[PDB]
Amino acid sequence: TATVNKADKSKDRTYKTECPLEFYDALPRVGEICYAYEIFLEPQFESCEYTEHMYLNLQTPRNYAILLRNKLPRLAEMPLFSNQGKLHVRVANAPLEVIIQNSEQLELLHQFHGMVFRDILKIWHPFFVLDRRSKENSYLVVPLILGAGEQKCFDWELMTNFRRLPQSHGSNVQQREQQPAPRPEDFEGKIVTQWYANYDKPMLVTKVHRELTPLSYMEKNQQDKTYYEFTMSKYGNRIGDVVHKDKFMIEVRDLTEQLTFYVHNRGKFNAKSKAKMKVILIPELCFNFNFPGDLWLKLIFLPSILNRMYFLLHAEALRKRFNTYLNLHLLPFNGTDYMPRPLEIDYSLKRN
Amino acid sequence: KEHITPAEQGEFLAAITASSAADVFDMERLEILGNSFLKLSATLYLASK
Amino acid sequence: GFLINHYYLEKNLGYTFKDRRYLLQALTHPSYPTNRITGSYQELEFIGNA
Amino acid sequence: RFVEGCRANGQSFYAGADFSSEVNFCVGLVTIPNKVIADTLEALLGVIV
Repeated sequence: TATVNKADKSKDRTYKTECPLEFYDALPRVGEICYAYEIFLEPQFESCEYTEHMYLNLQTPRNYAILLRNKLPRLAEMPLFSNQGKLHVRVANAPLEVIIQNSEQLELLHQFHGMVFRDILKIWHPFFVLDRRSKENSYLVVPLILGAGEQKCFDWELMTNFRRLPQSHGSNVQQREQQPAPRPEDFEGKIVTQWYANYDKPMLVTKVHRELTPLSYMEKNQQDKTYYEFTMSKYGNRIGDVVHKDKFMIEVRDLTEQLTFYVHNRGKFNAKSKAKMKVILIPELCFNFNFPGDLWLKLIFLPSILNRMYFLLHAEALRKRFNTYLNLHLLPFNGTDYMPRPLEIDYSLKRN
Repeated sequence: KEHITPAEQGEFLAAITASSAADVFDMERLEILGNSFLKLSATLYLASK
Repeated sequence: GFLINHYYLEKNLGYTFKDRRYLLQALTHPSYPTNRITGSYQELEFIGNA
Repeated sequence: RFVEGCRANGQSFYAGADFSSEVNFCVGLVTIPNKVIADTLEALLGVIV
């Protein structure tokens, strides 16, 4: 009846958000059954020279999962958009049922879960703290490795090794003589960063060129220039010199900084031009983590998957709630045997 | 009833997500049909009552 | 609602208050608009000086 | 030291703009325009239809 409020048409309000009931109090506990849901990322783009690394690595069976006290419901296939092309994501409907029987094991799990965010994804903030209250939005992320047979088990060794990413540090020549010589096997499929340059960002080594070696001419645009003298001309004042001048070489590809892969990265990239600046790096001068590349790649997207999963669970809760209200739940289509269909790109939208 | 179809979870996800969150899918297309339905149902209810 | 870290301030001062409104008044600079329940510090300051 | 910093920040400006505006998420709060809230109901009706 009051006529007053027909003046302010564009008001807004503040709201207390809540997590899906599944995500609430989902913290695993010792001596209790916990469920892990493997994450599978199916690239759709065709293999080519430029996108070879992503395609090959993302299809590796070294995936991770999400650990919860509660059983999750079936979740629809999910589209994601990387620089290499579209990505299809699905969550295993069959949980991997495990139980934790040692407090320290849980501690290691949580420590790795913290580490990935704190360092690998760099989502940390100075005021963040590891949560142990087992309350809203309390679930863990654990890597998985093939165990006995087709069954997969927790990557205990990777976690206990990588509690916190080691700090990348260089070495002068004097400490470089007696340092053990690098082995190609120690680098293949690993994660490496170049400490001599100001480039402190992690990046991946694709393949090692054993046949290649320093002092060799550039294959393009620098047939008068070699790796040795060119690296000198660039950062000799920073490296000093190079040892093992004859040993193997490594070929690396940088990792995208983006974390939001929802919207197609529409744009012109000039694949030939961007790939023209081929980079081959001296194994010794680049700090070498022991982390596997494929898991790092599959963890790059983790925030987007987690976010979408959030609202997917919300939507599922609404779906079940409505279907129950209308008494349509008992229908075979909506029964326990529901098979969610893949999400569909709304191509009609301007940004698709 | 033979043409009934399940209420897809992705459809509800599109409904819940707004346009502010720059997602690949949004709510407007479902919102238009919902608006028409709401107007129709309101009209019919009021007239019957 | 205004004596946040009340315990901390009392520990630093070295006294424990039974009635806190006096401390609130003491900490009430005149410019502060919201406080309605007490006058500014000036009244207390006048006696405290002497 | 944190509560001291809090009072100092307030000492600059209490009455007006909410200083939480850029950190609302940390406490699970969010502000939404009324338009979006109205639209989502209609979208749900549309999908159910």
